[PDB]
Amino acid sequence: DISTLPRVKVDLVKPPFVHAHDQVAKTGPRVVEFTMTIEEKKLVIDREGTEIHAMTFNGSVPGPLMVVHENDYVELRLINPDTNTLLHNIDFHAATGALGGGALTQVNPGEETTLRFKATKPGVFVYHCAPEGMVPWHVTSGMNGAIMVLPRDGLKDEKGQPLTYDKIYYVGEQDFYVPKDEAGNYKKYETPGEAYEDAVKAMRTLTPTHIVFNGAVGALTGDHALTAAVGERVLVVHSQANRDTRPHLIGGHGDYVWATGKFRNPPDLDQETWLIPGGTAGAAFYTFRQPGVYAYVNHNLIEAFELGAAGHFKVTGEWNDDLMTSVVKPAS
Amino acid sequence: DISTLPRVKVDLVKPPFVHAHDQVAKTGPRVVEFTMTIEEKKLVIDREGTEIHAMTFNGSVPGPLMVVHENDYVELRLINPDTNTLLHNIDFHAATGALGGGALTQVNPGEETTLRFKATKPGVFVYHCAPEGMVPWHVTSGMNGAIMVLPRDGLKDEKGQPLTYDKIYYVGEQDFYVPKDEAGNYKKYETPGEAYEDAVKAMRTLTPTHIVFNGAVGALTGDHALTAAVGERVLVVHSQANRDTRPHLIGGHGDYVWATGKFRNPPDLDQETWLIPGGTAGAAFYTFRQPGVYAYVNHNLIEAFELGAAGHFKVTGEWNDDLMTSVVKPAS
Amino acid sequence: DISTLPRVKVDLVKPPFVHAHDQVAKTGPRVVEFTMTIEEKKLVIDREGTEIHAMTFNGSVPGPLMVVHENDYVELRLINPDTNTLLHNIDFHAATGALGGGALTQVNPGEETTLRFKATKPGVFVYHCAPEGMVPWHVTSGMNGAIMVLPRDGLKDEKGQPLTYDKIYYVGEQDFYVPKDEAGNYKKYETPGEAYEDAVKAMRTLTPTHIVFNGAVGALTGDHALTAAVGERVLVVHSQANRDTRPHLIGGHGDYVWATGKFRNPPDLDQETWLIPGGTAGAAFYTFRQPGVYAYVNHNLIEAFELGAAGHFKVTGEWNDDLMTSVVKPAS
Ligand SMILES: O=N[O-]
Ligand SMILES: O=N[O-]
Ligand SMILES: O=N[O-]
Ligand SMILES: O=N[O-]
Ligand SMILES: O=N[O-]
Ligand SMILES: O=N[O-]
Ligand SMILES: O=N[O-]
Ligand SMILES: O=N[O-]
Ligand SMILES: O=N[O-]
Ligand SMILES: O=N[O-]
Ligand SMILES: O=N[O-]
Ligand SMILES: O=N[O-]
Ligand SMILES: O=N[O-]
Ligand SMILES: O=N[O-]
Ligand SMILES: O=N[O-]
Ligand SMILES: O=N[O-]
Ligand SMILES: O=N[O-]
Ligand SMILES: O=N[O-]
Ligand SMILES: [Cu+2]
Ligand SMILES: [Cu+2]
Ligand SMILES: [Cu+2]
Ligand SMILES: [Cu+2]
Ligand SMILES: [Cu+2]
Ligand SMILES: [Cu+2]
Repeated sequence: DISTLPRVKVDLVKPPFVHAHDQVAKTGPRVVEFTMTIEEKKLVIDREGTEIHAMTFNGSVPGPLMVVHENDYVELRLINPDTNTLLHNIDFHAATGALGGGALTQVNPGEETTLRFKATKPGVFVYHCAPEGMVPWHVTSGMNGAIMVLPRDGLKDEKGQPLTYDKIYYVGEQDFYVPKDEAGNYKKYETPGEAYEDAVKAMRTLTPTHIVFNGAVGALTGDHALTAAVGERVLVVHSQANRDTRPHLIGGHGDYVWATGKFRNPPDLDQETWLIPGGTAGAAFYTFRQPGVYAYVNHNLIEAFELGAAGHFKVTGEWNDDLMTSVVKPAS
Repeated sequence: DISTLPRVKVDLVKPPFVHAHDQVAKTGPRVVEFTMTIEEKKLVIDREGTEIHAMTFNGSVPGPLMVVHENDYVELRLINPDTNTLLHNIDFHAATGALGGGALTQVNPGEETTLRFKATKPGVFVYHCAPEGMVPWHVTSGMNGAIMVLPRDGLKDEKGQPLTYDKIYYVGEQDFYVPKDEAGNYKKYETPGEAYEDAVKAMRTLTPTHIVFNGAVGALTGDHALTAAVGERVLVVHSQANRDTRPHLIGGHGDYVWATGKFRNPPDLDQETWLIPGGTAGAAFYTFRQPGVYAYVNHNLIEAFELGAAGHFKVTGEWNDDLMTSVVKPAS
Repeated sequence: DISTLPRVKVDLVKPPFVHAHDQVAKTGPRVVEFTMTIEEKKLVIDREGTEIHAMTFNGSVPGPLMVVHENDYVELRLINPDTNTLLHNIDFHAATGALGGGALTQVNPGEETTLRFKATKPGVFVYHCAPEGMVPWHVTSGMNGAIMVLPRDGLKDEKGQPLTYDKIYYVGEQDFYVPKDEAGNYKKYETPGEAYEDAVKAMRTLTPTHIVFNGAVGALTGDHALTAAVGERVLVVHSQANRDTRPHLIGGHGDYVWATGKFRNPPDLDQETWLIPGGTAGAAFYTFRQPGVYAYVNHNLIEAFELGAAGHFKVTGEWNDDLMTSVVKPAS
């Protein structure tokens, strides 16, 4: 009887940060309430000033990470304001039935809807927009995110012992297909609808023009680098709603990795690089052992360093010479 | 002594259906006899009427699924009628030696051959044509299928308890590379041999023009949608002989998945999407919990919705509001 | 106290062969000393005489396989002679900190450096060059290899019983992006630096022109085919520093496979084909059961047979008719 369950309202935060939550459930099953507003907006995606008409959940690419526990109910109020121009909906890979909620959430500009589903399977899962006839266009314009459904007793290692993270980040990786004129210059459009047939043609090449973390080349660098300290346990959730990726922490490892993101399976240990298939979210747990700058990349290094799929961690603490040292510094 | 073993003759059926078989072996080891006839035929692959010269086992793309048990012998009579124009053969990834049988099965038009091999490893496996010097051309013209070698005691879950399916379907996914003229229009040819050098050039782009299930855009829709009922346990075998794919059931999950298709390994649990590498068959087990239409796709959504890699399930039964419900239907 | 540990100097050998080592460690932890010299050289990569300016560790593509045990220290002397023109460095995915050693190993022509790191995680791992601003160019010009860190008690199967190999080979798979003029002819350059902007443009297509094993189309064929005997246990280490691959032994299997190469995980059993993600090394163990020629390929068969990613094994011994036999040889 759902009306007897506690309700809790969560305010979402912008990626790569994640809203507050408990790893081990401190209550019984709850109805967890979320609100997202759809925003179509112009986004500058690279250093050259290339602009696209992005389609977003809550103003960001990716959409925010939602966190619940196994056998909670998720109740999402989805708002499509009349300042938008397109029909949108939402499909949760975490959910069972009705195209993951897609069939029940079709909202025209000026409409809203509220969907409830039971989170029956633990793991990280993609969510994305999926309107009839225009699915890849919405998804590859940025309209995707992820949801984490934790086991009620938190994460476990391959021997079933508790794994507790100190920090959690969400990296959403996005393949964009910006249309090009004859010479290879990127085209510009006044509205999302103008771009449609050119977008379809660009998509059919299967060759992205940009592949980015958190919505732009360089978004997770500088003042926006991810941070940690030596000794901290970090969980990095990574999603790709459309195309395969192969994350790698340069200078580190994935100590425990759920590459296809489903926590009832034992983690893979000591990964250098792992494959997250398009349409999947994965999670990797690492304990930092050395300070300094780390690069977190898609390890197709062209996709990383030429197309944009690279971010940074900045890690503070003590250097350990037993793990690595320069014996003879570069010299003639 | 093989002559003392029972022989059983199996008549194959057209994909996505599968010939009758027992999950748990009701006899000792047998010699299982199959016959396939090679057919080169014109195939219309999309809604626009694009035609290719397909190269098929038994008239279909994919070729039919063959089902045996571990330590059966498979005896295949392979016929290449004199109405064909090309040399063909067959390579079974299930088999050991002689290029998977490829070295022993080279048949010119007007010839036949009979190969026997022992099915020593349990799993789903690709089979495909592989003639010297023209391997990818035959395979990417449709000349591939799969064989399932069941354990003698049937399938097991991650804890070694029996898993029994009520229905089984075979989805063969095919990447086609249709040659294009200068402006991007698909070319037509009178015979398979005319297309050869143009086919090689189209293949070398590594960019398929079409990616389809069961031989055509829309083949597993409408009257040809896959069917099931709420509560039924369905095994979906999926093969890709040349290129990676990432299957996803829209509105469902892979409850138990052997993504690389080999049943001595424990299944992965609760998959949203899984990667089947090119040259592999995989299998996913799901119990339907909600009625309605489901889409089964390659979750590179461009490959799905623009290039053709999407089919439907139509599921009958009772709707469960505890799993999902519309709380507030789309409204102003 | 590292100064009290034994030191052992290893001389590396050319791929696909591997330097001598013990599977089960016969000593306590050691400092293992290696020397590599960087060589920029012209390489002919295909039958047509296409030449590139390759960037190599120790004169080969891939660089040599280094073999140590878990909790050894690796001390690498890296030499960049003044006959080279570029700055190089080395990143070990096996190592922890400083971009895998990349931040500490930047050597101009005429310089050398010595790096030490502790091999804390068992597995096969990529190493590659990674200079600031030119990472994918160096890697896709051939500047990558692998290192194997064995458990001190050798390899184990899925039940923890010893697995011992009789022979070990290293297959390095390389994606090249040779720039093309307007008509599609490959361009030639006097020096590595001349090619830079054309190389970047060719890389951004994400479409390799060649994909090769051991540095050239046909390199592992003929007199350079890999060899084994019926009954031998062979470990094949395979690396791809930039792009996914899907190895397959034509006529065989992967009996035990670590597709992402990390030995604390149980192996996958009975694989037909497995996916090694770009930026990863994997390892597959097979016992040969039949004599003859086998082809070892990337099972995107276009990449294999058109772009170059195919090699051969030649296996001697006795034919077993119980596993496979021609019942009726091809006839009218
Ligand atoms: O700014 N609207 O796409
Ligand atoms: O946009 N309706 O709340
Ligand atoms: O789905 N493309 O990796
Ligand atoms: O092809 N996926 O990077
Ligand atoms: O080790 N980074 O490519
Ligand atoms: O899907 N389990 O990582
Ligand atoms: O119809 N023969 O390709
Ligand atoms: O085609 N010979 O039976
Ligand atoms: O092999 N291409 O996914
Ligand atoms: O690249 N395979 O979809
Ligand atoms: O959830 N289907 O893309
Ligand atoms: O290959 N086992 O899914
Ligand atoms: O031969 N030097 O690139
Ligand atoms: O190149 N210095 O030894
Ligand atoms: O990273 N390309 O398979
Ligand atoms: O896309 N990797 O072959
Ligand atoms: O079975 N070789 O493609
Ligand atoms: O990464 N273990 O194969
Ligand atoms: Cu949308
Ligand atoms: Cu989806
Ligand atoms: Cu054929
Ligand atoms: Cu094959
Ligand atoms: Cu270099
Ligand atoms: Cu790397």
